[PDB]
Amino acid sequence: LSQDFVEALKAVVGSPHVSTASAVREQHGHDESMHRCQPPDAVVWPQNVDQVSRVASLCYNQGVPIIPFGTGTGVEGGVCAVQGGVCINLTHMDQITELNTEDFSVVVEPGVTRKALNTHLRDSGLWFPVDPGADASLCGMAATGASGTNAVRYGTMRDNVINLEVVLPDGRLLHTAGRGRHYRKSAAGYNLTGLFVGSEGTLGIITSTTLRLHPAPEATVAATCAFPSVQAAVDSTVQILQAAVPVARIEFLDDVMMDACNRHSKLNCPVAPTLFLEFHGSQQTLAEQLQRTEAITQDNGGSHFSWAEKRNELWAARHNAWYAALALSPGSKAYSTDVCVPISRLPEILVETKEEIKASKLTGAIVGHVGDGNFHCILLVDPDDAEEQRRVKAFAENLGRRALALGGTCTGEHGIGLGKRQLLQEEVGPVGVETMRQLKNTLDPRGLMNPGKVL
Ligand SMILES: Cc1cc2nc3c(=O)[nH]c(=O)nc-3n(C[C@H](O)[C@H](O)[C@H](O)COP(=O)(O)OP(=O)(O)OC[C@H]3O[C@@H](n4cnc5c(N)ncnc54)[C@H](O)[C@@H]3O)c2cc1C
Ligand SMILES: [Mn+2]
Repeated sequence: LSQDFVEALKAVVGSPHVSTASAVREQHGHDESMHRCQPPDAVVWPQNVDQVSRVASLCYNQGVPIIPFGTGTGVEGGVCAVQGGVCINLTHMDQITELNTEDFSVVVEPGVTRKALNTHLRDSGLWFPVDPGADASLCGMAATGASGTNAVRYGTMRDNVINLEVVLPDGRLLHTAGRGRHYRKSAAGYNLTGLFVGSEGTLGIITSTTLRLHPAPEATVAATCAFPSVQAAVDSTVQILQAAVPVARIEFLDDVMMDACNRHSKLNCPVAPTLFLEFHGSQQTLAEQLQRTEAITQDNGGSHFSWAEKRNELWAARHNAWYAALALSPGSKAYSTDVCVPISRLPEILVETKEEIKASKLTGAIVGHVGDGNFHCILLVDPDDAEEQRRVKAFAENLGRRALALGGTCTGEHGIGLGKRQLLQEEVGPVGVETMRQLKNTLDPRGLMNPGKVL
């Protein structure tokens, strides 16, 4: 990366906001995944959208790759600079604007995390529900198409993103649904917002997201329920969904995951396949939901439900399951699967995944959003054991292909990044791949928008 180019970057954002130091680049060369990569050639912190546009235009016209960087909590290598280039850390743009409580909407810049937003919203009676376990950038969550434990009731990022401000690869500024617009539905033209949700930084740089807010629940009840088997817990889940109980959260942990969370969070749940449950409503609706849900879990051998402060500990332990799993083997890294299947096929593939983890030498914990037909196998890898990393990636791809055989998808929320590009080709086929690539090419003709990811 030439000195003239670095000085041009500094002329846009200011000398303090450009770094070519090795340690700073290495800190921005990875996410929470096991993926490695060479670091970016520079890290740049634009201070406003005009600067984002000018940095993008400078890189694009000079043939320098651009890697958008939020909070670096992704798990598929999205920020790994496989082709070098400029890592654009967007988190100094950290303002909440256009809070429209009467319309249930708000606009956030990339430095705003969900934590920050919901702190800003207490006493409003509103909240933002999509809850990845990590303290992630909300714009990064829009970029990855994130979901979380609340999605079964309150939707994913795709359901809750109403508008996006995007700096396109050559610097142009796009408001996907129109500048300042927010509304419940539209048929006006082609929906551009949905194209950029889940684009992972390969189609442009999200510099603000317009989010749907939700009313806080009247009352909340959380519980855990222990089961004799994985089959029993997942059958209960499928039957709760088929009975149309509007559960707020329904999270599965196998016995391995439960034990790991116990050890990492000082929970003391019985070590067993377990559902973490949460219910929202009035006292009347809560009592109705509880007895219909307890009736189903009892059918499948579930324990009597183990009912402010304790639920916060419950869901904090769940949100930290990724780290609880890593703590089972200190020094290891992790790779998560993320298949999502038609719900009636979820018992088969979870039970099969449990059996396959047992029959293998790998350490795996099972957790996730089974209300969506989605789950994670968190597989531990020794960073220096090349045999084990080979066997983990083979395990992940076999699981992904089993989900595709069942009519499902290889990723419910994490994205493709570096890890699932072959699975994506199988999932959507040659015409799906070419169509996605044609969309990538019209927005990023020179292929400099986070190269090597997704496609
Ligand atoms: C403990 C833990 C729990 C997690 N739980 C969940 C979960 O329940 N659900 C879930 O969906 N994910 C989960 N994640 C994954 C991760 O938090 C999400 O994928 C999150 O959306 C990533 O946001 P980020 O800003 O940290 O991403 P980064 O790692 O910074 O970037 C991710 C990708 O998006 C791109 N990108 C980032 N910001 C922008 C932007 N502003 N514009 C354009 N492209 C951008 C990057 O180029 C990259 O390709 C978890 C991660 C951890 C560590
Ligand atoms: Mn998840």
